[PDB]
Amino acid sequence: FVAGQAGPNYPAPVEAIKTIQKAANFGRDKALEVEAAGFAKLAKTSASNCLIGLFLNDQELKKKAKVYDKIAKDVKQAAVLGAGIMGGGIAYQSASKGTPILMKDINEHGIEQGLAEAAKLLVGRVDKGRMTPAKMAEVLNGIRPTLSYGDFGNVDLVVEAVVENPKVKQAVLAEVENHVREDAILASNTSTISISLLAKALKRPENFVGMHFFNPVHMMPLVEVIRGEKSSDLAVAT
Amino acid sequence: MIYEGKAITVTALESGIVELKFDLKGESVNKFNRLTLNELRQAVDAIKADASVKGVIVSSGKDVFIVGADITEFVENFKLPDAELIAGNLEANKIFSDFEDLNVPTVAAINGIALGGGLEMCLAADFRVMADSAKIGLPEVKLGIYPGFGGTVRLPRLIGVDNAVEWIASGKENRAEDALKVSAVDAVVTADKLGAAALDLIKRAISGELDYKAKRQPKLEKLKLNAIEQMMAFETAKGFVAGQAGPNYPAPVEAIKTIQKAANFGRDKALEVEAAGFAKLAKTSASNCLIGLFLNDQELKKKAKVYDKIAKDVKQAAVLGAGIMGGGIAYQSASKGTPILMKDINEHGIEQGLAEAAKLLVGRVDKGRMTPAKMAEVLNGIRPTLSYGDFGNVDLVVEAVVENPKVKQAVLAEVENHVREDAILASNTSTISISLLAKALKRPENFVGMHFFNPVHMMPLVEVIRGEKSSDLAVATTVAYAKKMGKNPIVVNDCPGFLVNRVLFPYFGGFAKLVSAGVDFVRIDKVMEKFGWPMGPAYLMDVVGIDTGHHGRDVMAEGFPDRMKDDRRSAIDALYEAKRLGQKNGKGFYAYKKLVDSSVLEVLKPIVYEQRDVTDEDIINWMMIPLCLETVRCLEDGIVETAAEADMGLVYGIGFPLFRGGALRYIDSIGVAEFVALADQYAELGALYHPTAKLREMAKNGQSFFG
Ligand SMILES: CC(=O)SCCNC(=O)CCNC(=O)[C@H](O)C(C)(C)COP(=O)(O)OP(=O)(O)OC[C@H]1O[C@@H](n2cnc3c(N)ncnc32)[C@H](O)[C@@H]1OP(=O)(O)O
Ligand SMILES: NC(=O)c1ccc[n+]([C@@H]2O[C@H](COP(=O)([O-])OP(=O)(O)OC[C@H]3O[C@@H](n4cnc5c(N)ncnc54)[C@H](O)[C@@H]3O)[C@@H](O)[C@H]2O)c1
Ligand SMILES: NC(=O)c1ccc[n+]([C@@H]2O[C@H](COP(=O)([O-])OP(=O)(O)OC[C@H]3O[C@@H](n4cnc5c(N)ncnc54)[C@H](O)[C@@H]3O)[C@@H](O)[C@H]2O)c1
Ligand SMILES: [Zn+2]
Repeated sequence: FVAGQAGPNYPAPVEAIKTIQKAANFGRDKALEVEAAGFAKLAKTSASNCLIGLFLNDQELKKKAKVYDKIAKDVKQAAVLGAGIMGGGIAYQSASKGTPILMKDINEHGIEQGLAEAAKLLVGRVDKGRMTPAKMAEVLNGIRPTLSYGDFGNVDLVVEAVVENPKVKQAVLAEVENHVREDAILASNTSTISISLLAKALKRPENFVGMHFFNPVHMMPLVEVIRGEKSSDLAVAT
Repeated sequence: MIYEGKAITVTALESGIVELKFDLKGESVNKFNRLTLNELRQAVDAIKADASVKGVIVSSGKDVFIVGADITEFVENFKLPDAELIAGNLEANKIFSDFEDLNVPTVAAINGIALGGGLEMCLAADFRVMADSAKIGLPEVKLGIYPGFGGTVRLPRLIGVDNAVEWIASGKENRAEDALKVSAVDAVVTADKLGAAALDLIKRAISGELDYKAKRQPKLEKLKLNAIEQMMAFETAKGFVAGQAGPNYPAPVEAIKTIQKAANFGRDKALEVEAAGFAKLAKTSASNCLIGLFLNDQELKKKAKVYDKIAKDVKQAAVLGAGIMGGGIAYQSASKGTPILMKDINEHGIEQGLAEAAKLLVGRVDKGRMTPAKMAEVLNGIRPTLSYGDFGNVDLVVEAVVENPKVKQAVLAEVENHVREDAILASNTSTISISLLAKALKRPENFVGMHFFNPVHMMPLVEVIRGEKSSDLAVATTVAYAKKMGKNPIVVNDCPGFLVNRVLFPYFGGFAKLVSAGVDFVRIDKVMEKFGWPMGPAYLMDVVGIDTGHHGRDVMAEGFPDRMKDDRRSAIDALYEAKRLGQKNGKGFYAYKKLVDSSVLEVLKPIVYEQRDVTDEDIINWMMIPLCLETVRCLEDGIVETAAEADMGLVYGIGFPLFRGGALRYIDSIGVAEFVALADQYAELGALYHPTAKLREMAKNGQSFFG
């Protein structure tokens, strides 16, 4: 079982079993020997000191994280532009993690797509006992559809997920900037367009940064925070 | 063809099999009227006489199999003398019984709905194949009667005693799935392969494969249950049903006694026990009273189609203010497939709405009654907001702001500048005049009233208050939208208290005078509950909350001084001033969950003027007389168009006892004339008990409301 799921590249799991399989008729002491026997071997393997390397990296990431939170302004009200594929995802994630978010779009059909995926996921969870119907309520209620900018009055950060079009994004971002606080951060989930380029269309580029998510937004652990040429340390920390 | 009627055609098929199809020419359904029966009689005689027939199939050429007969004919039949009615049903049953005795395998091809007689017809045949979408049930008890065409005879011998009682006492429609699980139907198929399944089964029955003679036998002999098991199964059925149906509804229980008696008889004798009670019930005051409710419904639907002619459907609704009423209207709208915006001023408000929306939806799925996915559609339908950016395409806006003339007049006036000029604006107000709030708008033609009752997800009524400037369209759209929210709307011209509330206060006044006359209120409602009301007058005062009843009073006073204004302090003032707000405050007439505490006797002491003794019947009159009279006034003044409307306005909103038909039909029951007289005996109580001039008149011309 283990081997068929862990993979040939990870010895630890399987070796743990062999260690137990071996000292299956021994007392404490003898059993301990079989333990250190393999423990010593593993500690030297290329897999071990490599994974241990991942953790050592994590430590740096968290070390460099505390420095960010020093000036990072927490987000109590987020907003995403454009539902559907990326929209429903960012919206889902945001709400699923206790952060209300507006799902703005142009046509009702768009928002329908977003609200659709939001369901499937939340549904599938509770459908698997992994989630509580009540919790699912908190999530769905967190997501708030819209086609206007009336409620953007107190949005702290806006993640633009419009179509991959320099012309279009430059207009959207420029428009939204006139419906939020002047200290509100604006993000761009763009993947092929230069953030530093999209930032010249705005009036307050200091607050414009890039927030790149990977499809599907609810499966990929990375989120590239693209720091534009004018992106302030705070605009990024947030 | 073997036979060709106007409702039944016996066409011959292969292998000597024959198909008897119900296709009533000219109508849209199938029902057992005089013709239908008389023809089936002939149809059978044709088959029975045709020595070539080897198999019979019973089909339907309509969307439904066979539904119930026109409620009209019912009224007629139950008017006939007992000996005639029974003699009429005996002949009708023989038609079926004969078809049941055919020396040929018979199969009922249930394609669609089969209610009452429609189902009773199938129960006659040997086997039965039903479509997966079809439904079958015995909705007799809803008319104050029970299966009359051998229903209470065959069903118990087919699906079992416990199930037969569970099916009849409830009159619920049963789906295909559960229909086969209890063996009411032998096989289930799809609409397209139904005809095939039937034809196939028959052949097997004819071939001797299936012992059709042995399958029929069961419903020709006594029940299978033991002697102990009968008593066990029956005495419990009686105890259960009665403990839930109530003493006022005989049908349910009588259905059981009918089965309990013919528990050792064959078909014929069992049929007798059936008609025996059926004849009695048809004559009870409950029957022709419930049947009256249905007759009223018919009018409501006839006046409904006229509304839909010009009513603009609502694809995008909007409610102002979340919380209690907000979360409800929002819940309902979305729960019935109609998106709605939940606008408010502060995030906390919307937090309230979204909260209740959960509890409900949650509780539903939490008991398998709802699908998590379904709950998703609902929640996503509700869309919170604090601005008017998305109101650009809202068709109807229901304002549920605070009960404040000043406030509503500002809100409504504001919203009107954020919606289409052909968008209807409603007001869930309860104490403020719609015609008054309409003067604040710029397009009052589109402003109407849409009154919901708390809780918005439990009350079936929705008063559509037509302001003085409300256009027929502005109203038609409202009604349609109310009907689509699974509610039963009733148009009521603007007036203090509208219909329901306006009629409920006099009822409360009669309650005030009783208590102020040294009458134990605990004894009062214990009588009104015995009468038919869900909750007694006292207990109700707690439910609504004295704090509310006090306000509601002052409003009606200014509305109708000539009779709704009292100079003495009622038991209300006592409880109100004593700060006993009711069930919501834990203390009111009762203590809260429903308990009696002597600490109240003291508070009401100052109100008890005379220690006037009174009988149980008088009590009922001190209450019902005012209510009925006021119900009439609302009709006379034109507050409500028809009698059926003003009567249903209670059955739905006030919870008027069903077996009594309604406030108005209660008069027609006692006697318009005898009512006036009875009302005069209490004339000394107040202008509230003074019959109207128009009443005394029709009371003399032998006229009657529904008569
Ligand atoms: C004072 C103020 O300011 S106002 C505050 C108002 N609050 C209140 O009045 C208190 C709340 N009241 C209640 O909760 C009451 O119990 C109410 C309102 C729910 C009572 O309503 P009901 O009488 O249940 O309405 P109901 O659904 O029975 O209507 C009759 C329907 O039931 C059907 N029916 C009758 N008997 C049966 C039966 N045995 N089985 C199934 N259906 C039946 C009828 O055929 C009819 O259907 P139809 O209209 O299609 O023909
Ligand atoms: N290939 C992928 O799936 C993928 C992977 C990574 C990143 N991305 C990024 O996702 C973004 C594209 O998102 P998508 O997958 O939903 O594209 P899409 O074409 O599937 O959907 C576009 C959505 O944006 C809405 N929209 C368009 N113009 C708008 C406007 N002015 N205001 C508001 N809403 C508007 C549309 O109505 C629609 O709902 C791009 O930035 C792209 O780089 C996509
Ligand atoms: N007693 C009852 O429970 C009852 C019974 C029947 C009908 N009603 C009717 O219901 C209405 C009252 O509703 P309620 O019970 O929710 O009152 P409530 O006091 O419980 O709640 C008021 C809600 O309205 C919101 N609100 C206030 N001003 C607003 C504005 N300008 N715009 C948007 N939202 C605003 C508040 O934020 C809050 O969410 C009245 O018209 C009343 O006649 C009440
Ligand atoms: Zn007072």
